[PDB]
Amino acid sequence: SRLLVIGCGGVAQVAISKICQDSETFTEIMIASRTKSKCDDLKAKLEGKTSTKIETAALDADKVEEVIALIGSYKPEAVLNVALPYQDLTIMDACLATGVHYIDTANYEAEDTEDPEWRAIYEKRCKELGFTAYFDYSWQWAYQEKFKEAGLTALLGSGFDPGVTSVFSAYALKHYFDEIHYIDILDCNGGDHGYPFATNFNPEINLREVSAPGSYWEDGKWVEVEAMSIKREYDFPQVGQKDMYLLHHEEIESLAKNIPGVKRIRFFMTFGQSYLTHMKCLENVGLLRTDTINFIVPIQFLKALLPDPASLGPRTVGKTNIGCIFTGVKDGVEKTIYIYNVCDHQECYAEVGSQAISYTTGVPAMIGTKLVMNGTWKQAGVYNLEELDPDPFMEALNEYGLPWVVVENPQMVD
Amino acid sequence: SRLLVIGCGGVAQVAISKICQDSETFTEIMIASRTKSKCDDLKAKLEGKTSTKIETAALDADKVEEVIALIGSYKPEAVLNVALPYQDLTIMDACLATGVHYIDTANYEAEDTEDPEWRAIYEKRCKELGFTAYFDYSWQWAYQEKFKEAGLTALLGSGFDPGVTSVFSAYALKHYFDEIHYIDILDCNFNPEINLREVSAPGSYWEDGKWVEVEAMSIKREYDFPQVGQKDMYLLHHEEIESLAKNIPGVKRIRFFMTFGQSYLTHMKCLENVGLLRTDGQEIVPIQFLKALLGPRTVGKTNIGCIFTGVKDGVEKTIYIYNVCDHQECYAEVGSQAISYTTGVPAMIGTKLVMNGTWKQAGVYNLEELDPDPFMEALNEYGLPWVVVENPQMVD
Ligand SMILES: NC(=O)C1=CN([C@@H]2O[C@H](COP(=O)(O)OP(=O)(O)OC[C@H]3O[C@@H](n4cnc5c(N)ncnc54)[C@H](OP(=O)(O)O)[C@@H]3O)[C@@H](O)[C@H]2O)C=CC1
Ligand SMILES: NC(=O)C1=CN([C@@H]2O[C@H](COP(=O)(O)OP(=O)(O)OC[C@H]3O[C@@H](n4cnc5c(N)ncnc54)[C@H](OP(=O)(O)O)[C@@H]3O)[C@@H](O)[C@H]2O)C=CC1
Repeated sequence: SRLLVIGCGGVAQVAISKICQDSETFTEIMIASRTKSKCDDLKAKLEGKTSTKIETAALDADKVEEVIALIGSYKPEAVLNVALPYQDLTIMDACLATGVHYIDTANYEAEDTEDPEWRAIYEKRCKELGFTAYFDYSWQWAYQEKFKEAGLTALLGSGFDPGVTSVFSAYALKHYFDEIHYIDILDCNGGDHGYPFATNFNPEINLREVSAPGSYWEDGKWVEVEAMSIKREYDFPQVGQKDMYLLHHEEIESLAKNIPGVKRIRFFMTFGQSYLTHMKCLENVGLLRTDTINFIVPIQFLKALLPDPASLGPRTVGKTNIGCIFTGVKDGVEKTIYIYNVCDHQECYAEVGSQAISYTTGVPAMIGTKLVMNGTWKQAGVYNLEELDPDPFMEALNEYGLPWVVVENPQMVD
Repeated sequence: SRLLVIGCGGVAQVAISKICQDSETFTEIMIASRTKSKCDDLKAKLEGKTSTKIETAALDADKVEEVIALIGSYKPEAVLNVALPYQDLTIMDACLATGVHYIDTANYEAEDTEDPEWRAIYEKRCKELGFTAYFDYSWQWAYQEKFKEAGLTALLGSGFDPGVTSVFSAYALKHYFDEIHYIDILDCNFNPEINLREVSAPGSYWEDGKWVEVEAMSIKREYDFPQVGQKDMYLLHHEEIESLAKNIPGVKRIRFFMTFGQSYLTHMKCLENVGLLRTDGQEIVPIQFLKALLGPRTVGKTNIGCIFTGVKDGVEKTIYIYNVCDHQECYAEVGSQAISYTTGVPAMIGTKLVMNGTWKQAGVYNLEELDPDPFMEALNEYGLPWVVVENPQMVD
């Protein structure tokens, strides 16, 4: 009934709104983030439409002392981290210090990738496991023992992917298969903002997607490849044929560990050709580069010229479809299942005033938070969603805005 | 034997390089431009490989007295203008004042196209002639009588196009035809404002004593370029159409086409989409932020030439004269782009021919008015060998 939410961007705004819709679970919330004015505007926008009591504060979640002081002052039962993944460990340390629960949506990656202690563990991992993405669960899983000892719950990656995709996996394994062997996670965004080119997020993340090496997991080994070197096509329910490429994703790591006997796990994402050409163009004229220069570094000078940051929410027309195709065995017989959710952009902006990218992450975040606090998912330790009972989550998904679909004998990627 | 060179960008870098390779004609040269640092780096980079004595200076060729004081001080026999077209009139004035010769590569375009008295001249022209390009020869042709009286030579547009494309025309008229009727000029392949107006300015050509202006890039064609292949072409307006229509007797139609790769046309369309070509911290204009951004990675070839259709001994005849230059043999020789190379060499030849006596004629001239022969032998000699095709393939 008393919750502290850290961060106040797109995801947070959806998660906070859905939270105020279930005011009987959440009687009081505190919205703290780097720029307090964002917290205040959201409070303004929400106050009067909910019975939930909303307080706000400025907070630099990169400083644990500042985070601890806050928990100490507001006294919450849990902390929902909807800030950046850079703050994961700091917020987790404070939760342990003050004995409150932790929920987030993205795993940890250092903000400064030149930090000596971070490189040493990172480089060692690049040599041992085989994949070189800057983020992974190693740092957060390491809290397993201290959290279990403090009787604290740490629910990790509770958005859509990661998050729901793991809930889909657990659900599939509990009701449809005896053993899952192949998991292909397909993320499709078929929305049209109306502009020739525009970015939904921090424009440097877009650069990370198309340029970072892509990787997957196959029979106990990570497999890394040249960025965007694996292409495919799929006819997405309610959207259509879309070109999709294999990228690396957080959940592949937890899934490979938690789904017994699993043989291969891949994650693909859609990329329209105009978008792809628009961005090898921008990176060719070096407009995405970070090399500071004078006299302003460019990538964010571009951020200035591009369309309003978040004012694509009212403009965007289209749909997203994120799901998973499972191949496994039930009663000694091969079986394929596809579970997905189709989210419509304009329904998202009409309801909470955001795009579907924020919506599909925000809603699962609140549900993950609800189940932890209401007791359903309160277990000491650090957890990824596939390790918990999927049932109450799948119900909350139907109840709170993200109904799902299950298809037996679907169309395969290959 | 003594020359003042104004400007020190790409073209100038090539030109001076070529100039120093012929030190028996050019004993000492002076390299002066806005930023003296480049003049010095170029000077260090060359001297020791040449016996030509090299001096350098800072000069804002926009102020006429500063130019005159430099000419009076350095006492050169001629001035090669390889700065921007904005400095043409300023430099020609100094040349006339001090009695020295003049050579440039592009004709005049005012730097501030909003300046009142310029526009009055400009618009009057737009109404009479029919073409609206900001640049034209009228300004410089006006100097004809004064230069002739001072016994001075002003050679206009001595690059590839204009320039060599005009030498090709004079050559074709002298050796291959009795009369040229159709001239089609074909140019095949770091300033986005030049590229931007290149793809957006109205296109125009000349036909039967009249100019015809059309929608920008509304006219497309394709041609299989010798040594390069099939490429896409669009009709653009170009300087030499004006001089040729005046100087090629009986010519009936003159057109200019330029190639535009699909890869380039989209890059251009992408940049215009994210608003990087716009013109408007809250004190910046986009297109100039873009210039701040940008040798061996570049691979390819250029092919610039002209297709003439005419009459010789009462029979229609077609001729194709062109030059093929490859980017790296020129970057391996003088360290530059093929665009600067194909303009740099013509810039020197005209200068050499003007002051060694070959082309010294009092007055203002475009290249088609002079004997093309010494210029082409020179083109073969200094790096830009040409080709002649009888019965080549047409356009249309
Ligand atoms: N499938 C999934 O599950 C996905 C999950 N996500 C996750 O959700 C988060 C995205 O939120 P997103 O909508 O892009 O959020 P935004 O980038 O708009 O989030 C902005 C909020 O983070 C706050 N913040 C950042 N740094 C700090 C700090 N040091 N201290 C306190 N607050 C801070 C910001 O402060 P300020 O307002 O001043 O900038 C801001 O309010 C991501 O970290 C990402 O990992 C994203 C995509 C997919
Ligand atoms: N085929 C052809 O016939 C072609 C012709 N051209 C011609 O070549 C010239 C192009 O030179 P380009 O290679 O593009 O040159 P650049 O754009 O690199 O020329 C730069 C030089 O111009 C000098 N400059 C500019 N303004 C002044 C001034 N007011 N006073 C003194 N110096 C000045 C610059 O000084 P600084 O470096 O300090 O700015 C610099 O050295 C043009 O005039 C154009 O007409 C262009 C393309 C091909």
